[PDB]
Amino acid sequence: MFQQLSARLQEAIGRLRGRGRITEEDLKATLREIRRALMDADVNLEVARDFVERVREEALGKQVLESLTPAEVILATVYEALKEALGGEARLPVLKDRNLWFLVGLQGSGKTTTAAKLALYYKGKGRRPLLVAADTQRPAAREQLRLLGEKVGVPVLEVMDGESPESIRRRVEEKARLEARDLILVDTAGRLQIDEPLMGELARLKEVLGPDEVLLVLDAMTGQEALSVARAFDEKVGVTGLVLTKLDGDARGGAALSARHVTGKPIYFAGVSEKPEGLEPFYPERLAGRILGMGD
Ligand SMILES: [Cl-]
Ligand SMILES: [Cl-]
Ligand SMILES: [Mn+2]
Repeated sequence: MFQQLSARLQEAIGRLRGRGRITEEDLKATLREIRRALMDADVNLEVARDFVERVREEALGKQVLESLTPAEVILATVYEALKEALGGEARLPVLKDRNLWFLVGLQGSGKTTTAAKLALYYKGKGRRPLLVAADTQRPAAREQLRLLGEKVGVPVLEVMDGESPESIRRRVEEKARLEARDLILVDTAGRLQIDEPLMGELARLKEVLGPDEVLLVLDAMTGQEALSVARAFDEKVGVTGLVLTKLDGDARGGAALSARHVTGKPIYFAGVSEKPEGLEPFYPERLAGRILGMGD
């Protein structure tokens, strides 16, 4: 993702090289070019205007009009604004002695494989995770998680067809006690579309299990729809953080750049490949650098 935006931002910066000091009108032209690059990447007008305004303020504060290398000043201020847009500092869910987290999202989001990859990540960090396959309607969805848990070496409790939330809670508590589990990852039902009956189920399960995090998994390649999905889950269930999958796919890029501003939720993890280790903690500064051609 973000190949076109990357090329357009780098080109806007590059057009400032080899010209000496620039004028106020030159600076305004570059700012318009940056806003256009963002909007072509499907960033909305409000988000893009705010971004450019931050670039303008910071560049003026760094003396851009007096610099012999204004391209470098713009590079630095775009880098900071991108790093800010994407979340600022890297963030992860808080671990306490015991933890129960939901994963929520649509079928095509990579939610179930994300649950397994998260479990593997945390097992490698010394946690003792339990996966819970919580689709009370679809046995195949539960079996998919069983098999992935087997592959990553993490136990899986599967709910029963039509099992009540209270029964799920009892069985999860029992297994977690017998197996000394300290991180419970509940993979909730995935559907192709949002559904009143489904949202009512997720909200009820949340009341009964009391998760401390609700992680919404979104396929980043779905564009502005991902922010609409995020709004629906946050309104009907309540979300604490995001996981963006398929960030390596061919797509424009603005969900990720538009998420802090629009949703107020941190992006915790990024899916950057299909390998079992392809899910990594999200680092806003490293994505910002890579968009601008810096680093790896
Ligand atoms: Cl479906
Ligand atoms: Cl999605
Ligand atoms: Mn209720």
